[PDB]
Amino acid sequence: KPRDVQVLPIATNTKVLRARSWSRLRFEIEYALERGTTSNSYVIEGDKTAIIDPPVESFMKIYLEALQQTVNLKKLDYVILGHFSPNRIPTFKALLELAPQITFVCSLPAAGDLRAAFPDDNLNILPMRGKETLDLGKGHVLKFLPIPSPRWPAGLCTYDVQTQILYTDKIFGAHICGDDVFDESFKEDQRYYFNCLMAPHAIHVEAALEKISDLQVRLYAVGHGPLVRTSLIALTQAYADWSKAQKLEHHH
Ligand SMILES: [Cl-]
Repeated sequence: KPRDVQVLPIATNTKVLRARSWSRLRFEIEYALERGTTSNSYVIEGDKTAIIDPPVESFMKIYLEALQQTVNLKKLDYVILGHFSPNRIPTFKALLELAPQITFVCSLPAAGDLRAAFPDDNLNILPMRGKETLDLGKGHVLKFLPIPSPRWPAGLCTYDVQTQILYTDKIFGAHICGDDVFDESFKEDQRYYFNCLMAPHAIHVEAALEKISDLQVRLYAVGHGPLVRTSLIALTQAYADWSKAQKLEHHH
């Protein structure tokens, strides 16, 4: 099948765009189960509009086409980044051209990287250190929880108090492409994902879990795979169990 974008309302004023691929994006171990992947981006429309996590260059064209069909790019206020990677730069560059008014919202360690990627541009950047919130209006107050780790110094979770959705980007996902938007049995895929991408940073995973533990969450709006709804509590417990196990191995 060809790559496409799946768009669906998920909450009040909230939609997901899942850019889908039935084959690996890279020749790397995280795709080695050969089940494809999705890259998930989100749109919250309050008084102000924010997008969360625009995908890599590979999905850029179909992403922007779908986004243009969903929102008026001249009405776009914020682009929130769950982390920073150079393979997203071309997507940011296209967004900037189409919506020159946008403000980038990121964890502090990403701010420098952004400005360097657009050196002869004057970027609007709003770094979030964890104290300040961002009000989109209509109740959509965003809380920011930086989860810096050696792998993702600018790792950031975002929580919408109105919908109780936590945007977790790399945390809690799975590399699997299917028709189902929401999470059942891709437990194997979530576990493999943890082992590929989370396990080497187990003490930081634990720190992240502690940070989010006081939140009332109805959905993990993850960066890859099905959105974690009903399996949220069980997956969170699994991440905790898998993390303490890894710590045993790490020591030897
Ligand atoms: Cl990062």
